[PDB]
Amino acid sequence: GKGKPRGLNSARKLRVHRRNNRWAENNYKKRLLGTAFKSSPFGGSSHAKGIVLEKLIRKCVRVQLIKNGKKVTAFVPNDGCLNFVDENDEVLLAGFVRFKVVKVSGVSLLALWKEKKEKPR
Amino acid sequence: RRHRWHKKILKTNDPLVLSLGWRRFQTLPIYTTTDSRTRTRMLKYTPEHTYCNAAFYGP
Amino acid sequence: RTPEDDPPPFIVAVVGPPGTGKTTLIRSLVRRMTKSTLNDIQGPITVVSGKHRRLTFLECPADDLNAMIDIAKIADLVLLLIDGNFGFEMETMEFLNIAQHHGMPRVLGVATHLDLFKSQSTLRASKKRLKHRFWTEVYQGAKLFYLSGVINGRYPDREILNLSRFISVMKFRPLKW
Amino acid sequence: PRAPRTYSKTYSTPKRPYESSRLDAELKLAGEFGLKNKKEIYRISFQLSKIRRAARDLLTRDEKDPKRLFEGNALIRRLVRVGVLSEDKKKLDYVLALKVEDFLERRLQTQVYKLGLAKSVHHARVLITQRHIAVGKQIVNIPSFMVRLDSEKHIDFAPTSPFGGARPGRVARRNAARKAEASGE
Amino acid sequence: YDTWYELQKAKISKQLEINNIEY
Amino acid sequence: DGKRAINYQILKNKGLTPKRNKDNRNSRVKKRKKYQKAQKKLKSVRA
Amino acid sequence: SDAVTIRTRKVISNPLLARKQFVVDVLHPNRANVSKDELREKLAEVYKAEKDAVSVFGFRTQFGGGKSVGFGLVYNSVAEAKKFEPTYRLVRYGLAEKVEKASRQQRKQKKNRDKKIFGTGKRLAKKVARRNAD
RNA sequence: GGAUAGUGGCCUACCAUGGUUUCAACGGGUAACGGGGAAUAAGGGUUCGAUUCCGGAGAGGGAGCCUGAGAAACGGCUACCACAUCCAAGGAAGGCAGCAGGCGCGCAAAUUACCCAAUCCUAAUUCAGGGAGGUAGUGACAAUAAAUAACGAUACAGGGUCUUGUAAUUGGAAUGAGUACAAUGUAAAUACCUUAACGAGGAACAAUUGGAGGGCAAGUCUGGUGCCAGCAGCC
Ligand SMILES: Nc1nc2c(ncn2[C@@H]2O[C@H](COP(=O)(O)OP(=O)(O)OP(=O)(O)O)[C@@H](O)[C@H]2O)c(=O)[nH]1
Ligand SMILES: [Mg+2]
Repeated sequence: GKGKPRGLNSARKLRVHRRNNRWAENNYKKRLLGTAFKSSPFGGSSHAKGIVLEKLIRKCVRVQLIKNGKKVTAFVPNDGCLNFVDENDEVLLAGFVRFKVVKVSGVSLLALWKEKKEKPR
Repeated sequence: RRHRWHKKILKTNDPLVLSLGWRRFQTLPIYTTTDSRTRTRMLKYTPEHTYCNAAFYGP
Repeated sequence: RTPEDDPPPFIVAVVGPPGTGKTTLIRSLVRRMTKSTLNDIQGPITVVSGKHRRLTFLECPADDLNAMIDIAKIADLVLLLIDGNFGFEMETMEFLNIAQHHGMPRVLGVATHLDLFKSQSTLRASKKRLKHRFWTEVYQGAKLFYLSGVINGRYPDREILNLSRFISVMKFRPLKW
Repeated sequence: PRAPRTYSKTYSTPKRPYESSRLDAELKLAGEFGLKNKKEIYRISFQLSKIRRAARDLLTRDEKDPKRLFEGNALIRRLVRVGVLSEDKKKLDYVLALKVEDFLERRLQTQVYKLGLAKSVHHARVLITQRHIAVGKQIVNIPSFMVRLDSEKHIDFAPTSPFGGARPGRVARRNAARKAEASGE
Repeated sequence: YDTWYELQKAKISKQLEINNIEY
Repeated sequence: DGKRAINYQILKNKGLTPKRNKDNRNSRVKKRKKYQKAQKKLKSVRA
Repeated sequence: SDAVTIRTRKVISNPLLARKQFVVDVLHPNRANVSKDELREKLAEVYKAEKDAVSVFGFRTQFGGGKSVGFGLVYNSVAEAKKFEPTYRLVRYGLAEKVEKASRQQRKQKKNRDKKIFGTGKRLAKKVARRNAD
């Protein structure tokens, strides 16, 4: 009836056929080869360290990543905290302009916006 | 900015003993805000929780 | 921009409130690293540790803010000492803010006057509170030393040994300035 | 290098948290029974779901099965002894039709409020929390005690707990001292 | 090399050691 | 004494947090008055 | 502190160590606690016990106060009360003096220092004395 | 036949040409120690399992050996490779994937603590030893229960003669977070349980983290800013 065999002694054909066919699935291949994280902007990471290269539209900045060397745009929440990053600052970025600024100079931006901490220079 | 643990705000044309570089000296800064990137509005006081620009004479 | 042949001695500045006992701390450190008790300490004093290291200790004038700011600008290692029974004071906070703004050196906390506590519960709770306030001001997980007594004009040998051991293996950061 | 001690989670955060019907239903539950937060409702729902799963698994089994008889009799006896099931409702079809309000009614807060001497569920909560309740002769201060059916008549004040006599508390002593040293002379 | 930070640190180190060896 | 003691503002370190009510500390009282406003509304509409 | 009630349950006679083992529970409705020396004195006057041969060692006060349950035991002819008891409980009752030693680090370091010599070491002592003296 | 504690191509001399495989031999990869188990499911499956128990292997990498019933042992020995300590320059000594602890980035994370009291192990052995193990200390791993208030009187707003809210209004009760004689606890302690005394009106004994048209909840709320060859012209 259907394409698949239906014998009692035909488990080998079904198992071999499934093993052959699972390779044509994108998730299976990218999870067995370990290359599924190159489509992400960060690579395999969840946060990326970067250098504050220029102050850009008005809220965002232009930050060069330290790992691969390419330069992206970064979102700085609470627009006044735009002035905390100055030049060549060491920042830690998370995805949101698809990026955002989380940890500037080791400390977090929420500890500076609420004046909990101060930036080590 | 006014430091978050300093009780009172600063005032324009008042002495401030500031350390910069290797030097430590007393100046008479003037605190200005911007008129939305058009001119330099002269501020008579220091804002409580935001940043203001300041011009002062020194090395 | 540091020399490889003969590096200069690292500067260890001790900073705290006036009556909290920094002279006893530098005295005990010098005695443990030289087996020679020295009295009437004034100015920077140079000691040699290991086969390559040298440390020049300097005591901060507690009341003045001027030389205090200069010390925070200059020092590479800062032993910041806090009275355990009293708590944090304004001089500690001011020095921490000056050091943070001018380029943060390696800060190492030490707490004294811990024999004045009459109960272990208060002592443990106060140690936890001071450690967490230090972890707020300095990086989290930073370890600080607890000093018991001054029984012979100097601190117990084990804590001084751990102070000497930690600063005999530590490395420093290239500051921009 | 020792034996692991067993532990389990007692609650479960719902997948559909802030839908309006369950939201104001649990608001009514926490308001009428004086619950502190929503973890009480989730914990009672977790217990009810465990009991429902046990009752369903037992009801799929055949009649006069010794497994079904033993575990059903044990579960029904336990819920009768707690006070949830009525004395004329000893069937599995009736424990599949239970509700969380039966378990919320049985707790010590309501069971001291419903017997008087508390006048509100929150005064009862404060009275329990402030170390006053004597179940049997043992001091209880836990508001989720789930009073047993046989122990429902022994709830009273402590030999401690100055509402049952025995040397009134600290602020009464403060008031007596103030009225003696200032109003007295 | 492998990382941009590593190659910039290597550049700083190699100009430092050329300066040292001409010293 | 001459020892400059610590300040409450710089010790607990809660800066720029919004000022919340006394009733936000305890969830029981907040849910009490929430249910009380709800039953007041129910009594007002079911007359 | 009106009165204390002392009840000894689960009494098992143990002629293996020549004693009697029981779980004491005390009703002390007001005072604070058991006062284990006072409780030991009254438990001594209970049977016929000659107080130094009585040992009560486990105690826990029930939540809410008033009731305290512990485990204790009574010997006879106090000689084997000294023979069969642990040392720390003998010291706790005043029947022995706490011996003073060094800490474990000092003892282990002394053992490792004495591990490095062969014989009494008087020969090495005389040898190093004549070597470093002249 | 040798060797083995012993079987055996384990090895040796001789003689045959055999042995495995499309039911996948063989080679390669594995960020592959295996199992008990863990999670998600209604079931089938899918994924994880270095890690409290059982088995195996290793003690920086090869190789060999002594002793002994038992080791190819590394807190035993010998040599080679790579690191690396001491000095008088001839020589000696080394192995934290044991417990602490340090380095490995200039961006960071438990105590170089106490004790054999418990559980057991070892010996010539009731007695000594045990960083095995236990105790306490330490970043909210995970998990359980639970404080931060309860009852009133007065004036307005109500539902409208009995039921509630608001208040820089007020009255007395109750209590633990802490402090602390004592006692318990414990090898000695800390802590818990108990408790003489102190300890609450701004309960200052001062709860947080987010979000608001939606989705699967809660704004047809307010002010300010950049620009306009749009109307008026400095509102
Ligand atoms: N109880 C107690 N006393 C201490 C401790 N440390 C230091 N002291 C005492 O505090 C006193 C004051 O410290 P000083 O020796 O004068 O050192 P200092 O901090 O430089 O003070 P000044 O010399 O006046 O600037 C000493 O004499 C010590 O006896 C401690 O840890 N516990
Ligand atoms: Mg001094």
